[PDB]
Amino acid sequence: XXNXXYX
Ligand SMILES: *[C@@H]1O[C@H](CO)[C@@H](O)[C@H](O)[C@H]1O[C@H]1C[C@](C)(N)[C@H](O)[C@H](C)O1
Ligand SMILES: [Zn+2]
Repeated sequence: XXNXXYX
């Protein structure tokens, strides 16, 4: 990944 969140 590499992006973040949270969903
Ligand atoms: C998510 O990123 C922030 C910014 O670098 C960190 O401070 C944080 O500790 C990090 O969360 C960890 C723990 C978690 C939420 N269980 C996940 O594994 C994420 C990817 O990494
Ligand atoms: Zn991931």
